[PDB]
Amino acid sequence: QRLIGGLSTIGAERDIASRLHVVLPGSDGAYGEAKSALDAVVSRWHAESSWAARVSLAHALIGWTRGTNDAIVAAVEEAGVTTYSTDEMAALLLDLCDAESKVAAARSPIKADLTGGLAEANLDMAELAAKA
Amino acid sequence: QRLIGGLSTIGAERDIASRLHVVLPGSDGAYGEAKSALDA
Amino acid sequence: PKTVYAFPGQGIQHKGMGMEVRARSKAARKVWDTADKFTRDTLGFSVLHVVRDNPTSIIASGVHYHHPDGVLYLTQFTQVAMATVAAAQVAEMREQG
Repeated sequence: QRLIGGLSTIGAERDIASRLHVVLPGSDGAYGEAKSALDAVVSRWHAESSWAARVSLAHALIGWTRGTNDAIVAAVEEAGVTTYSTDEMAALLLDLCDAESKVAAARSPIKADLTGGLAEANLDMAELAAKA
Repeated sequence: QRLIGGLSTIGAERDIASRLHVVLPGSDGAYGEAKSALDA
Repeated sequence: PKTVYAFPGQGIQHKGMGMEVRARSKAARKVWDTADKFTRDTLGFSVLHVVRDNPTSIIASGVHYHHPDGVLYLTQFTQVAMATVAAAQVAEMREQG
C-alpha cells in the first residue's frame, strides 16, 4: 500500500483523470490469509478519498497452478478441481485489465474468482502434504 | 498472541488438563478491522 | 550363572533418577514414553516431570498434593518413580543382552 500510494502520487498533478489500476492476487487457510490481506486495502479504499481519484482496485482469487508436485496434481485432479498452467492463469488473470473491467472497477472494487473448484474446502493442504 | 503463548506455557507441565481461556473483543470499518484481527 | 535380581525400597529416591539411562538407550526411552503417556492419560500427571524436576505442588485428576521439601518425596510419587526407574533399567539391560 506504500507502493500504490507512491505510484499513484508520481503522476498526479501532471495528468489528471489518469487512474492507476491494481490487480491483487489471493492465494482454505491460505485463502483466508489472502482475504485478510485484502480487507485492509479495500477498507482503506472505501475510507480515504485521496485514493479514489487515482487508484482502481481489482482482486482475483487465484486457483491452483501446477508450476511451483506431480503427485499433488494427480491428487487434486482425482479430487476434481481444475488446475491451470502459468500461461493459462496469466491469460485468465490479465483479462481483468481491458477497458470494460477498468471502467467497471473505477466505481467499485471488482472481486473476481478464478479458482476452479478449490473454493470449496473438500481437502486441506496438510492433508495433501502428509500424502505427498 | 505472544501473550497467550506465554500464559499457556507457564502452567504446562505442572497442571495438565488445565486450559487457559481467552475472551477477544471486537470493536462497520472498525468491525472489519476487528475481524481481520480475529482471523489470524 | 544362577543369579538374583533384588529390588530396593524407600529412601532411594532423589531428583533425576536414571536420566542418564534415558539419555543412553532407546528402548529405555520407549518405556519412559509409554510410562508417562499412560500416567498422563490415566492418573493425571507427568511422571517424567515428577522425576526430571521436583516441583513443590502439582494437581492430580481431582485434588492437589503438596509436600514442601518436594513432591517427589511423598508416597505415591516415590513408588511410581521407583517403578518406572526399575522398569527402564531392566529393559535397557535386557536389550543389551
